Amino acid sequence: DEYITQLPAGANLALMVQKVGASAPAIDYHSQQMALPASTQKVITALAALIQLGPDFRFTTTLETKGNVENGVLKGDLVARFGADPTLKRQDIRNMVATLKKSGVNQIDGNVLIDTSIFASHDKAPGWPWNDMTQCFSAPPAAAIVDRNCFSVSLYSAPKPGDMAFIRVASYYPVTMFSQVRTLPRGSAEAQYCELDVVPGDLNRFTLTGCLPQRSEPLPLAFAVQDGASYAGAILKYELKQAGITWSGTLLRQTQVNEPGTVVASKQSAPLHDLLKIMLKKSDNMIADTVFRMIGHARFNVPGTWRAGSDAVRQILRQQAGVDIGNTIIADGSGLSRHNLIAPATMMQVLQYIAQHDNELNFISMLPLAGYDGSLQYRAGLHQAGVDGKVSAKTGSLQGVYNLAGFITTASGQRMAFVQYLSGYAVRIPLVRFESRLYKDIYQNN
Ligand SMILES: *C(=O)[C@@H](NC(=O)/C(=C\CC)c1csc(N)n1)[C@@H]1NC(C(=O)OCOC(=O)C(C)(C)C)=C(COC(N)=O)CS1
Repeated sequence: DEYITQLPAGANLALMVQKVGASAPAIDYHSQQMALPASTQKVITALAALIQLGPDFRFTTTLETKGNVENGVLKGDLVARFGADPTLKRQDIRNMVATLKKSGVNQIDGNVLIDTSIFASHDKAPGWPWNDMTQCFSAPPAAAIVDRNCFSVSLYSAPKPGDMAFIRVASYYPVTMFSQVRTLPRGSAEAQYCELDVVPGDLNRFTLTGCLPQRSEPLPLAFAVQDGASYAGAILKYELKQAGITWSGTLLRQTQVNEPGTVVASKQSAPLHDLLKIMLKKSDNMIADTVFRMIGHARFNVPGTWRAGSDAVRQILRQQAGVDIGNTIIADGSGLSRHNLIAPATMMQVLQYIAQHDNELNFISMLPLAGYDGSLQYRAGLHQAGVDGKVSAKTGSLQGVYNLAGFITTASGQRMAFVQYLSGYAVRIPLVRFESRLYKDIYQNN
């Protein structure tokens, strides 16, 4: 009430603070008003994941044979069955292929199948901004992921202005780069409104367009792979050839559910509890979103889709956590989607459940701890409020958005849950002053 005055009038605050297990809140300010959660969405994802999949779930990738092996020759298909493992690396594919060879397969009399049947429909959630789709933080969290589905490129201006700027990319990235970038003389009138753009095409083609001012060093750029299956296929095909394995057929995608072949090689991710800790400490969208469609797959035994994920999380929260989210909209796991819409009061029910079951979930220890390595290592409001070491909370940050959801231990040692949904802060002083006062008050007055 007094605090709100610290913020620009352009800003929208919805805030709830409640003692763990209490029937009534200590602070309740527009707590039923629905807001964009951004990355605080990951709290709900983590909880739904632990309940549905459990802390010991591991993502799985396999090479399977369908057919008889005669004289080093597979009579049939090689199936590379991807499982949305966010942490799969090129070297892992190389290792599985080394294992395939070692098992006695030198030749495939058949097709190489890139099986993505674990998932179906689009690899991008509803409500994701189109313009972010080429950025690594928003890379499609496909069934087929290798080195996070992100690659990097160097863009060099041409020595003579008007000449085409040129692109260097490492041999080990199966992408196709084209440049239509005009190098501008220093001081060109064109430089103010001529954009430098990336335009993705089919089969992991990328075209760079527009203008680049003459510059002395290359411009480093990182892009998201748009077609994870094709990318993973191309890497597998490279690794097969290097290991001297030949095949007569072609690389085909397999999207339809099917019975597994004989598993000849496999890679499993770290256990889910480990991945959810990375996810919560780093706000890792890819772990959040692979987990999210995995939940739907697991709950309903269908290829995982965004809709299946949303229905499953809603159900898990209602039936296992006794939280009816009502009119909340859950669109993804990471909070990237602009369709995600939730009130502090609803997220409070989620936090209350977590605090009440924390000896079981080992959840709170996974959230960023204020003043320690993580997203809250130094958040000036919290530091100045004197609450380093006292707040465990998930951030949700965007231009003009400063969300915080989690727990604080007060001066008297009571634990309080809080949801701070604060947006349109297009107007780092008013925010600091608000949070310094607010968290200082909660800590010392409870
Ligand atoms: C959580 O909010 C995540 N990002 C988003 O949700 C975004 C939009 C959702 C509506 C978003 C749009 S554009 C963009 N880059 N993200 C993840 N959160 C963060 C992060 O912590 O926020 C950045 O600000 C901070 O670093 C502090 C919170 C001040 C510490 C991640 C870091 O950003 C990356 N790209 O450097 C991962 S994305």
